[PDB]
Formats: sequence, C-alpha cells, structure tokens
Amino acid sequence: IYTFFLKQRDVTRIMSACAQACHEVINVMVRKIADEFVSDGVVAAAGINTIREICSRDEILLQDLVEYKGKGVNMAAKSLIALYRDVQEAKKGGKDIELLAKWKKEDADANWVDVDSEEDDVDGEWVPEAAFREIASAKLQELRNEESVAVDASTLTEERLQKVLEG
Amino acid sequence: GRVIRNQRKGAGSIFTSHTRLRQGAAKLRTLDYAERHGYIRGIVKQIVHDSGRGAPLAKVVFRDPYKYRLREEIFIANEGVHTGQFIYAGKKASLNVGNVLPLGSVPEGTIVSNVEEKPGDRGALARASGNYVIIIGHNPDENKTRVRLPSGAKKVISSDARGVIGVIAGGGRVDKPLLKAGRAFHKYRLKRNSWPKTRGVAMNPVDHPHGGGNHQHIGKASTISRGAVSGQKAGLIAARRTGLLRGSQKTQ
RNA sequence: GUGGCCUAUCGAUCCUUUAGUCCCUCGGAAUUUGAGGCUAGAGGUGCCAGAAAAGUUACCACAGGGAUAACUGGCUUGUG
RNA sequence: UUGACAUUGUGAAGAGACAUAGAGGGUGUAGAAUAAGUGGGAGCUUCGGCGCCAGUGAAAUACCACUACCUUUAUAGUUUCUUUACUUAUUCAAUGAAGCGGAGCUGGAAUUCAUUUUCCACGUUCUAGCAUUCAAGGUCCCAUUCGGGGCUGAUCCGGGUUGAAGACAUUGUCAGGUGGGGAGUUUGGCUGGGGCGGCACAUCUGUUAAACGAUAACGCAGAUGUCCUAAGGGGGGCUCAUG
RNA sequence: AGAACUGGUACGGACAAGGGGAAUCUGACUGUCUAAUUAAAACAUAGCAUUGCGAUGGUCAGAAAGUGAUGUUGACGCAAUGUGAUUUCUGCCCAGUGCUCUGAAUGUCAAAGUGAAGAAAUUCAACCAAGCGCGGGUAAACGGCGGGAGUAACUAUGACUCUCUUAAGGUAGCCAAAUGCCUCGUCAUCUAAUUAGUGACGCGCAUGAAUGGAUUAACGAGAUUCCCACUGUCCCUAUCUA
RNA sequence: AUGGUGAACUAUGCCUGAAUAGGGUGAAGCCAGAGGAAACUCUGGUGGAGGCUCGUAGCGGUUCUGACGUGCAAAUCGAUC
RNA sequence: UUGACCUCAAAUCAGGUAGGAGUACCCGCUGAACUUAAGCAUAUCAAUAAGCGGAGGAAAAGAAACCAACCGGGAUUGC
Repeated sequence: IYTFFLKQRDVTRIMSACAQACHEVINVMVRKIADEFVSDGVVAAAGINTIREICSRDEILLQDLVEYKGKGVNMAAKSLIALYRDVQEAKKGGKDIELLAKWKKEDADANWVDVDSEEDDVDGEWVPEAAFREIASAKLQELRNEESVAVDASTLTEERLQKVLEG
Repeated sequence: GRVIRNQRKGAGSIFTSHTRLRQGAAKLRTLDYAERHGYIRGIVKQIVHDSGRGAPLAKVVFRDPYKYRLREEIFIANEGVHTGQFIYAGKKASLNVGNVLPLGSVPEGTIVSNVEEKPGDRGALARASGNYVIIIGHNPDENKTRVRLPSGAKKVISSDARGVIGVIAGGGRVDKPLLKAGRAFHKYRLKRNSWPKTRGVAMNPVDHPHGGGNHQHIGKASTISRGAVSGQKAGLIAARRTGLLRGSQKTQ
C-alpha cells in the first residue's frame, strides 16, 4: 500500500520515512519489484539495483524479467546529451511523436533524478569528454588513453556506466 | 462427440514420420576416454545443409578406435570454418576458434554445440539440458554451472559436455517477415503439421464454450486451467500477464 | 347454580427425539445394555380428519387437430 | 492433485509445544508490602499463631474454585520435521561391459621439521596429405623352420565399464474438493402460445428493512393464536345516556 | 515497313474471341468445402500480440506398463486461441465473474495414528495435508468506457467545487529567410561607397490544408445506382427452315 | 445398449509416377552511348523473373432460373462465366 | 600349477505332450440397455441377452467345523 498511495510532499516525507524503513528474502523482493514497477510507471536506480539483485539470484519474479526483456542505453545516450549540455531540446527530441515536434515547437522544466535536476538548473542559470566519446562508441580507446595519461586512484582502478555513476 | 482440434494426437497416421527430406539424427557416436576430460578432436568437411530449416550439417565420420570402420555420421556443422578444419580442443593444450570443451574447463563466454547435458554418455537418457554450445558464462564453483538465457529461465547443472564452438545462420530468418507468401503446407510438411491455428466465429456454433454465437465476441475466459479438465483445453493455459513489449530497451 | 341473555370456544400418518410399565423381544438353554411395538408429547405444511413437481435449446424425424384442449385486453376503441 | 500405515532396513540422530500430581514471580499511584476483573467474611487440627490487630482507605492480607501461566526438569514413549558414506529389492541409454576410479615401480611445479599424511598426470591438436591385421624391438621352446605356443609390452583388486539418483519414484482398496470429454435423467397449466432477474401475499407502533413508495417471514425484546384471578353465580337496594 | 493498280466506299469477309468507363458500403488478390436447393461479407495464407516451456517438466491418445506421435526438434524449434496486406492499429481504470500463485497456513479441516470413561459396542475434544477465505498481476481473454477524487451518517443520498482529450457561428502556422522570376524599386540598420548581408508589411509564378466530430490503390462469378454506344423487350402484331 | 465386420467413390497425412495450346505487360543483375567533381540520374537490346493478366483440356458447376423430373440421368445435355 | 554333488542351458534319436469346430444341458470369472415405475436416482428386469476359454460323456455340488431343542439327528441333487 506504500507505493500504492505513494503514487506527494507528505509523500516523500513519510516516503523516505518508511523508505529507509523497508530499506535475502524475495517476497519483499518482488514486492519492491511491482513497487518500482508502477513507480517508473507513473528504486529506479534502486530499481535496476534489485534488478542485478535477482540477476545474481514461474510467477512474478519471472514475468517481471520477461517484461524487462520484452539509465541503461538510454543512460549512455542522454549521457552524451547532458554531456555537451553542461558543456538541448533538439538532442532530447532526437533521443525520444507528433508531440515530439509539438515540443520541437520552466515549461520543459516540469516537463521532463539528481542528474536531471542539476542539468535543468544549470541550463536555466545559463539561459571526461574522453568518457564521452567512449560510451559513445580502438581509435576511441586511442584518444581514450590519450587524454588518459594526458580520486584518480579509484579512477585508474559499461564499466564506464558504473563510472559515470560514481562521477 | 464433437471434439476440438487439440485432441487429435491419438491415431498414428497424420502425425507420424513426414520427413523423407531429411537424413539422420545429430547425437554423437560411441563415447570413450577421449570424448571427455583429456583430449577430443572433431572434424567437418562436407557441410551439407540441414534439411527442413536453416542450418549446416557435416559428415563427421570418426575412424572407430575399436574396429576398422568409418560409419558415415551426419552431425551438426558450424559457420566460420571452410571445407575442412579439424578441431584444436585440448584440455592439457590450449584453446582457439571453434573448439569442443566441457562447461568447466573454460571461462565465461563459451557458445558450444548441442549434444547432451549429462557428464557424457552418447545422448544422455535425458535432454532437459542446453540446446548446444549456446552458453555464456559458467561457474568455477566445483562441477556446478549456472547458465542463463534471455528466454527467462535459470538452470544449475554439471560442467561436462561435448559441444563445439560455432554459429548457425538462423538469426535474421525469423527477423525478416515471410514476404512472398504461399507457406503453410510445404511449410510444415516437415515433421508433422501445426500451423492451422484456426478460427471461425461460427466454426462450431450450438457449442462454443469460449463464447461466440452469431457475433464476434467471446464469453468464458480462454485461460484453461492446467489441472482441472483435459477436455476443455482450447486456447490459453495458465495465464498471468498481458502487455506490449516496445522496441526501446535501455532497462535496468 | 356441568359458566357469561343468545351467537364466537379444532393442530394427520410415516421418519427423528423424549418420558412412562419391570412386562414383551432377547429367534444355540440361561444372564447383563440393546435399533424395531402398545400408551402418552413436541416439531415440518391454517389446500378444512387440514400430503402438489421444476425454472437453458426454432439444430431433425414419426405418430396428430375445425372446441389451436390451454380459463375476461401484452395494442387501437361505437351514439362527442 | 493431497495424506497415514504397509511395501522397506537401521537408531551414534541439531533445535520445540503435550496427554496425572508438588515449590519458584503475580511488583500501576498511595499504604514500608505479593489489595491480580468477580465471589466467599464465622472458619479448618481447637492448649497455643491469624479470627476484625493500629496509620491510610473505592477494593485489606489462612481457607475446597471459572486463571490470562515470563523461564526449566520430569518413568515405559511420541504422527509429520534438513542431514555425508556403506544399500543382495524397482526403473535404466549404450551393450562388440573399450583402455575407468582408489591403491601401486616413477617426473615437474609450490616451501623446509624429516616423506610423500594432500591437489593437475595415464597414445590424434597447422591442412580429407598420412594411419589396422595375435603392435616395430628383447628373454624363454619341437632344430637350424617361408609357421605356431607363455610372460613383459598391456602388472592387480573391484565385476557397481565412460554417465542421473536413491531405502528416492511408479501400481491397488482409502472423507471431501478441480472437470458436461462421455453416458443417463430432467420440460402440467401461469400476460388469447411462449418471450429479464429475484420470488420480500395475511398480525398496532419502533426495530427487523440498504432513508420522502412499497415491502412478507409459526425470527429477536413486553404483551399477543383478542378480553377475565370476579365483568362468575345468588339476595336486597337503586333505575341509565342525550336534550 | 514503305511506294502502285483494281471492285460492291469492298478490307481479322465463315469459324475462334475481354461490351466498356466513372462512385459508396463490405472485403486484400491467388487456393479449398457444403456428393443432391445456399460459391458468400466464412475459413486459410503474409504481419502483429498474449499464455505455456530446463528432460526427475508439460500437452495428446489408451484399461495399464518397460506401448506410440509431438521428438531426424533445443529458446532459431516445439502445442493450443484470437486477429488476417502495408499506412492506420487502447486516453484512463483491476472492486465483481476466470486463470496463475516460489505472496499469506492453524478460522475450518475426514480416516488411520494419538488422548478419557468403559469387562464392551455406539458416540467421541484437540493436532495435520489439500481445497475454500484474503491480496496482487492479467480485460489485443470475456466487461465497463459523458472517466478517475475530496467533502459533520459508523456503512445507505452524491448537491456544490476542482482536474482531464465533457466548450455550436470556421481566426491552424511560416512568409525578400536556401524556397520572391518579376526586383540593382519602398521602409529600417551600417557606410565615402557596397547590385551582397540583417530587420516589417503586401497579391506566395513553384510553401502548408498540424491538431478535430466514424481512412484506401490494384484485383473481382458478392450487392445497389448512373451515363455513352448498341438493341423489334415493350409500344404492337405477323411470316420462314431443320 | 451389447456382440462383429470394410477404404475401388469422397475427405486428410506420408511415400512411389505420368501429364499441363498459343501471347501481351518485361522485375534484379550485366553490356553500349550521353550528362555530372563525387556518393549518381535515363533511353535503346539480351536475359523472362511472378502465390500475375487473357484463354482450351484437366480441375471447377455461379449466371441464361430452359428442356426433363408417373425416376432419358437414384441429379443430365447445350450455351455462358 | 590339477578330477565330483546342487542351481542355471543347448538337438533333426527311442519313448511323450501342446494350439480347435460342433456344442442341448451344466460350471468358474468379468460385464449393459429397453418394459413397469402416485415425476427423476434406489430398486425390479438381472448373479440376464450376446461373446470367450477349459474339463467331462452327464456337469456342478455332495460321505459333515452340516441340520435341531426333539421321540436326539444319519451324505448330495431334483419332482
């Protein structure tokens, strides 16, 4: 019923409350499953979290995977996106239909987590590139180690998806 | 008296052997000390196409160690090799392109061929195993191996098999619509027939337990229970979900 | 002086349950409980000694009828 | 589809709740107290303790009882509970038991406690060019033979050989539950044929009864299958209402 | 193929042989069945979607097994429905009727076993498996579809207000900018000068009918309507031959 | 309801054979010529592809609702599609 | 590094055995519908019709763990 109603201000309030609360046993596993499910519908990170979770590991942990098999790739793309970003509309539209051009025409604000917010704020106020080309695609590896030699610890020590993560 | 076309497999006539076009099976020959942990070498020359579908077959005939005989054995061939290339698969040796090794002597990423799931035995009395080398990573923990496929299932079994690395030109055949139609009879004159899948709002009127009458509408759920009645099983069985899988992935 | 001046002054059988006689049954003599009788209540029918059935099918055939056996409108309403 | 016994042996088996009885704490304010919602207050062996002993005060402290039991043990035992090896019964792919496991004449890699108490070894791995006949070689025999007969080469045990598993699984009589595949049975009359679903007709009010309309029920709480604990019988006296 | 002459202004001279064009609704064309009244708008085929699927599993058939097919298959293939060429192809909802259920198990739960009384029989309180109850998913499988909430009753009326794809007088944009040939012409800006550049309006040779109240080529023994050519069916009767 | 027996016609599956007038329309690829700085844009031949258009037998039986039906035929003949 | 008994097999010989028709009557095993029905099930029809196998020349059954409560009883079947 949590996520249930969950679908406000007081939301995130008691939200984070029982949130950190509920924060091995896959009953609750699949619960949180359908949870983040309807979630994204209307976590996420924690979503693919429990994701790779069942990953390692009939019903309902199974149909879930089926649906999830028919940000990941989207992440990579919008990645280079926000990349040149901080470094927009057109890019988003291309990565996204009649209403695509409808948009193409703070609006986009409400439109549309942490990353998103930051980007938006920066853009409004202004109203790793190696990593860039990298995730983009070897010649790439080339310019890679190029600027490479050109927290550095954990640094030198896909995987780049996790990388952007830490970043 | 009026049955449905799901309860037919009980005559032994229009469901028997319908595949003159093909030749032999695909299961390997006699197993010995070689065809396992130690040293196993395979051959591939006459890459005759697999009859019935889209796959290659080779005349993998081994000179029988027990007796001077070279019985012709049509086995499954692979893509990537030319007209003749022996297998370089040694457990005490190394590894190259197109080799046959068990699911324990190799690291992650090992797509072998299908033959058996049991620790060898020339066609294990079973078969509820893999469909061939088609396997990603394994498991270093003992002789256990946890395989995984995008179909949506898990399996933990042994780590011994006689599958050779190789690919088959099947990807794209089902990805490219049967444009120039005219396919159903010769389609599945292969092994039997199971392609009429077959309608009629008034196919069998004074009956239709599903729902029909004189208008295009069903009534009862087409989701027939598995353990309830074997005389009404016509349509969906053991339903759970229903949606629309989009092309855009990028999921968790 | 066996009620009100006259008029009004009734709870079937079978089945089940309960109470009463020291008798009957006890059918291999005899003995100790014993499901089934006789008498006497309650309850399950107020159709007058007071007992009525089930509710899906214009996909066919045979044997029938001039009171279509089938019981007062399921539509309009004569001299305004 | 599910469960007990038996088929089907054995008890060295990790951790609970019981089938008869005797102690252990009954701690909320105040009263130094264990006054536990309610009941019982003239009492049980009588020489003797408390019978109602003091301050406070809604309840006052032996006494055969409906009692919620925080935590143990308990005599011959206990229906179902994960469990490594050894299994004379079932099923079993190949079967021309094909070169196997442990142990056992031997190297290399890894570092030190006195030596092998452990872990990979044991005929092909650039090419449809090539491959077999009691294996090319040694020792021991009918003699000088163009052949043949042991051992070693290829040593044994095991007889469950390279591969699933196990006192597992399958059969038969065992409450009831899933199911018109099939069989049998089932259609008085009731809107001048028939044609939605339900079957809430008769007791003052409230309730029974889901609200301005209706609305049954030998159901519930007084009375009620109308009334009477003298409105009966009998004697005397009196002679009604309305205008 | 071109160039002449001639006749009845004749010419594929008989025989074979598509009469044709333009719309609406339904429907893709081709293939198959109703032996003997129904040849169609049905079924089937391409495309798309859903359910089920790891061999010690499931489906079909049989009285049973050590019988058979599926299975010469290995997520690429295998069994059962609906939809039936491409463009088009749900806006939202899971309380009821089903299925699935590694979610939730002691309210209820037979016999055997176990526990009292009893020299016996009958009756017989508690424990346990499964089903039922609760909950979620699922409506391209059957519904609903002027929707989904918050409001002095403990559940019974659903006004008012708010959100949304719940609104009767037809005003979609852009337009000297690569789309403007006419044009080195007007206005405005910079400059000694600049036919090039930038910024409005107007009649834009050759840009667009976004979104909204029920969208189509080719093909044809389905049906309806109209026109041209032709026609002794009718008006309006009759004659010849085998 | 019980006890028995069939695949020469019709329908479905597997295996083994034979047979199927004459054309128009001319899809990829290839060749020649011409234009272009490049990724290319066309015409004229050869090749004759296709669940395609017209038209016999075979297959098939919708229209001309005829003739016939006290059975020419236990479902036909001719014509058309 | 060497001979017997038991169990389990393999022929075309002397000497033996097996596979069915008819089938009144009778016996063992398994197993239906219709008629009647103060509606339907239970029940009757019916330890049946039909079909199959074996044995006999009659079969099944029968020389007592049987039948009684009397005057003790003296094998089976059938009218």
